[PDB]
Amino acid sequence: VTLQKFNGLTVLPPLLTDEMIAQYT
Amino acid sequence: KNKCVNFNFNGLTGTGVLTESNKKFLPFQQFGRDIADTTDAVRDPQTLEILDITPCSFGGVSVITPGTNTSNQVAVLYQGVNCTEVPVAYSTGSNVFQTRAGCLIGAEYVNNSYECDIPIGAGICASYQT
Amino acid sequence: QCVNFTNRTQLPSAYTNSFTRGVYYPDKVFRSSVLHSTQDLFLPFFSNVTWFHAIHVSGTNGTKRFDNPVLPFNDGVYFASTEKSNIIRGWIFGTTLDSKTQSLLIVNNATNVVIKVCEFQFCNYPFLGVYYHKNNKSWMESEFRVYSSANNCTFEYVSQPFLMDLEGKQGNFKNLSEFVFKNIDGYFKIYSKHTPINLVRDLPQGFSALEPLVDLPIGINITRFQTLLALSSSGWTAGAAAYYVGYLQPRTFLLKYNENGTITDAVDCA
Amino acid sequence: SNNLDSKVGGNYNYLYRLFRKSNLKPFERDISTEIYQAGSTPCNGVKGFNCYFPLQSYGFQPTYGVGYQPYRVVVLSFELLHAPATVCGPKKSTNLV
Amino acid sequence: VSMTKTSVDCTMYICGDSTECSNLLLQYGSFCTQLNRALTGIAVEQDKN
Amino acid sequence: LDPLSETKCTLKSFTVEKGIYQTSNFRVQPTESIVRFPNITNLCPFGEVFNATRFASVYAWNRKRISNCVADYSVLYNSASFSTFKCYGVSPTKLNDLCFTNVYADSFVIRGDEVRQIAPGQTGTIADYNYKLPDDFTGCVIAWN
Ligand SMILES: *[C@@H]1O[C@H](CO)[C@@H](O[C@@H]2O[C@H](CO)[C@@H](O[C@H]3O[C@H](CO)[C@@H](O)[C@H](O)[C@@H]3O)[C@H](O)[C@H]2NC(C)=O)[C@H](O)[C@H]1NC(C)=O
Ligand SMILES: *[C@@H]1O[C@H](CO)[C@@H](O[C@@H]2O[C@H](CO)[C@@H](O)[C@H](O)[C@H]2NC(C)=O)[C@H](O)[C@H]1NC(C)=O
Ligand SMILES: *[C@@H]1O[C@H](CO)[C@@H](O[C@@H]2O[C@H](CO)[C@@H](O)[C@H](O)[C@H]2NC(C)=O)[C@H](O)[C@H]1NC(C)=O
Ligand SMILES: *[C@@H]1O[C@H](CO)[C@@H](O[C@@H]2O[C@H](CO)[C@@H](O)[C@H](O)[C@H]2NC(C)=O)[C@H](O)[C@H]1NC(C)=O
Ligand SMILES: *[C@@H]1O[C@H](CO)[C@@H](O[C@@H]2O[C@H](CO)[C@@H](O)[C@H](O)[C@H]2NC(C)=O)[C@H](O)[C@H]1NC(C)=O
Ligand SMILES: *[C@@H]1O[C@H](CO)[C@@H](O[C@@H]2O[C@H](CO)[C@@H](O)[C@H](O)[C@H]2NC(C)=O)[C@H](O)[C@H]1NC(C)=O
Ligand SMILES: *[C@@H]1O[C@H](CO)[C@@H](O)[C@H](O)[C@H]1NC(C)=O
Ligand SMILES: *[C@@H]1O[C@H](CO)[C@@H](O)[C@H](O)[C@H]1NC(C)=O
Ligand SMILES: *[C@@H]1O[C@H](CO)[C@@H](O)[C@H](O)[C@H]1NC(C)=O
Ligand SMILES: *[C@@H]1O[C@H](CO)[C@@H](O)[C@H](O)[C@H]1NC(C)=O
Ligand SMILES: *[C@@H]1O[C@H](CO)[C@@H](O)[C@H](O)[C@H]1NC(C)=O
Ligand SMILES: *[C@@H]1O[C@H](CO)[C@@H](O)[C@H](O)[C@H]1NC(C)=O
Repeated sequence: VTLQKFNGLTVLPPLLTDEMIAQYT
Repeated sequence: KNKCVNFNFNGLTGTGVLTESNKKFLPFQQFGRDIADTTDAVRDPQTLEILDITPCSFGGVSVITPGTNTSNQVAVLYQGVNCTEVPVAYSTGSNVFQTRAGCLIGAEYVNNSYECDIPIGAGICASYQT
Repeated sequence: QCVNFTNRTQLPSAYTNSFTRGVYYPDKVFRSSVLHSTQDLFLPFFSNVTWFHAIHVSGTNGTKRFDNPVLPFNDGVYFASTEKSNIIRGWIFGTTLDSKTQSLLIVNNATNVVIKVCEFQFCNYPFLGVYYHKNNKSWMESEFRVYSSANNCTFEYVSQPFLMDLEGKQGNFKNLSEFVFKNIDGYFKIYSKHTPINLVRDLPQGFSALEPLVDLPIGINITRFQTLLALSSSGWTAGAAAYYVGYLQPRTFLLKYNENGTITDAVDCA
Repeated sequence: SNNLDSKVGGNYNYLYRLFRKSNLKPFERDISTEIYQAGSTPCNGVKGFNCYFPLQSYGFQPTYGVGYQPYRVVVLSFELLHAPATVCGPKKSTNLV
Repeated sequence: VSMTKTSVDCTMYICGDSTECSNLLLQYGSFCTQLNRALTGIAVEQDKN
Repeated sequence: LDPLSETKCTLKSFTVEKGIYQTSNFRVQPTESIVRFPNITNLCPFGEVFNATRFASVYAWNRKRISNCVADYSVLYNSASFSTFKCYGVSPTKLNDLCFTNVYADSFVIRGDEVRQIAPGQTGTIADYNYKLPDDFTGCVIAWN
């Protein structure tokens, strides 16, 4: 996989990190 | 430079943190625009150098609360906001913490991983304990 | 200094494809690693541009054929020349071109560019010319036959000076030079290029853009235009050069700006 | 009101303002005669070069053309339906059921 | 499984740096909060999913 | 009053259940205005106008058309060198901030008891027989002993 601010647009973080997802996995 | 201000360049009015750019523009240009087709840089027209127009910081204000039925004590999150900026606004501080989410105020960071209670984001949670 | 020549030097022209030449920077705005689409007057891709070829005088001692017609100017013009010896030295643009009304004079003399907008009585076959090498080891403009009147000049600009001179050689046709001319609500704009080449015949296939050069608020109604070749009432010599002309259309162009913010490829969406 | 206030020589009793630091606000009044400075110099007291008396009068004469004549004005301002009343138009009350 | 959370300042989008636009947006009342509830609702289920 | 009050108001409830809640956006305020324009390259040539070594007779009165230039009146209205300066259609204070399409500076000598005749809508031998301003004249007349 290969993948605003000043208009009031915000990309909020997930509660689980990609590391925590790796731990559950 | 590096301050929040109401700029006007050649009639281009707006608001930003002006900053010195490491972009280089060809001599016929006065502006630069980002992916979003929005202005992000400008040339100082008396003394030709490129300035980045970073927007002045902003964010959602999230309040962290137990029940009122437990306590009047509350803690505040400034989402996306670097703690260094927050004293512009509780700016007395004493308990403050900068995280992947933003800045958290009035809560105590503890190394002990408890189970999550109130979700903050980016692996952080907050809760009320001795 | 405004006498003409009786012999009708007007004769030929040829057809060729502007493959992907005549793209120009549409605005003064940096963008990079990005594709952007805009709608403006552009020279359409592969379109049938006219070549004003000068034919070699095989049977005769000199330039019997030597044309510079009045050409229309609608949606603006792309003008490009293959031109050793600096033979193209300006252009006239306007409506009546005959002192009844105003017109635009653009020139590049031995010393400076001049741009002036007047009720000109322009010479029927307007031109410039030079004394070459004369003892001084210096080349010196003497001939300036372009109008017999310039009654009302509302705009005037002259450049800072320079010393114009042909120096440095390689044997092939070595330079492609390009210009785009537009009038937009009385703002008259120029975008241009000099790029080196090595080719025998046709307008070179390839990709390069024209940067904006100058913009003048001349206000007038250009409907047609003419160039200005170079060489005291008869007897003369003129050197070899050729040029191309085409007329823009309002079209949507996709443009590829590289990391350096330079137009590196384009698509004519039509 | 040419026939009520106007005089053949000019009823100069009526005054308007010509200069001010700023536009006055809605329904604002300004009881003043303090001198305007139109040059970058200060100008104290009554008058001087590039100083102005901030009021000017009207020569209301009937020999002037219409519009150069005096127009008396009343503006009725009032506020409605968002509070208890204190003024009503000539409608009658009926009974109540 | 999830998607990017987003949150939008409806005032900053339509009226960023303007009281004059703000006082006209004030004529419309709830719609910016109704959008903010809609977006916030989505963002919470990205933790839930 | 405090974040707790802000949540009570946001939920419209005097008592509030446990969790995290959204409230009005923080946004940094701009510490000043700032104004950046390319260096004033040149001016309209007023030294050849007001300061000319000679002015036309009003019988032959001169008209200097002007363009490609910046119209700075700072060394102009704001100078005591003139005993008169009346604009007939702008505040003289506005001439730096209000622009113009095309410009025509008329220059000449008259008698001082004739300077009044250079107003628009005028008569007397100057306003009858050599120079006249129109009845919608929007320009600006500067005159001095
Ligand atoms: C070099 O040689 C050329 C050809 O030999 C010569 O061009 C010829 O010049 C003569 C005189 O100007 C022309 O004579 C005719 O001119 C017009 C028609 O063009 C008529 O009105 C005249 O009555 C007369 O018939 C020739 O027509 C012209 N040749 C062509 C076809 O253009 C050059 O003048 C010579 N140059 C030098 C420097 O010697
Ligand atoms: C704009 O004006 C400034 C002066 O007002 C010029 O910059 C000066 O350049 C010299 C030579 O390096 C310095 O010693 C001065 O300190 C500079 N002045 C300032 C205010 O920084 C500048 O050259 C002018 N613009 C152009 C295009 O020439
Ligand atoms: C919060 O903002 C400050 C700057 O205002 C950032 O601090 C910099 O951190 C880097 C990385 O260690 C250092 O190279 C700089 O020297 C620091 N500058 C200062 C002035 O302290 C900080 O990184 C920011 N935090 C986030 C998460 O963006
Ligand atoms: C090239 O054209 C320019 C413009 O006509 C000539 O410049 C003028 O030269 C005379 C004589 O020195 C001066 O009095 C003028 O003031 C110049 N005009 C300007 C606007 O500078 C120039 O002489 C021409 N060059 C040649 C070699 O003919
Ligand atoms: C530019 O000059 C021409 C010629 O002097 C002016 O044309 C004259 O205009 C007046 C007024 O319409 C007529 O009475 C003359 O008969 C015209 N003569 C000619 C030869 O055209 C023209 O008006 C001038 N334009 C400007 C803006 O000054
Ligand atoms: C954009 O232009 C720059 C400058 O011409 C190019 O960077 C140069 O690349 C060469 C080859 O590696 C170096 O010798 C130069 O020193 C570089 N210049 C600088 C200022 O570092 C760059 O390659 C160009 N990019 C593209 C995509 O054409
Ligand atoms: C709320 O707290 C009060 C004391 O402040 C207590 O009387 C009540 O039982 C509590 N109710 C709940 C549901 O927590
Ligand atoms: C918690 O542990 C970290 C290292 O993981 C250390 O940097 C930090 O000082 C510790 N905090 C306390 C309160 O001991
Ligand atoms: C160019 O256009 C004309 C029609 O206007 C046509 O006769 C001619 O064959 C075309 N040829 C080229 C090469 O463009
Ligand atoms: C050489 O230049 C001078 C002026 O610099 C000129 O007077 C003279 O005529 C020139 N000589 C020739 C042969 O062109
Ligand atoms: C330019 O041409 C148009 C169409 O004829 C006309 O409306 C306009 O007034 C002309 N302007 C000038 C300066 O002649
Ligand atoms: C005009 O220039 C002279 C010097 O040449 C100066 O003394 C005078 O004050 C100037 N006047 C104005 C109105 O600028």
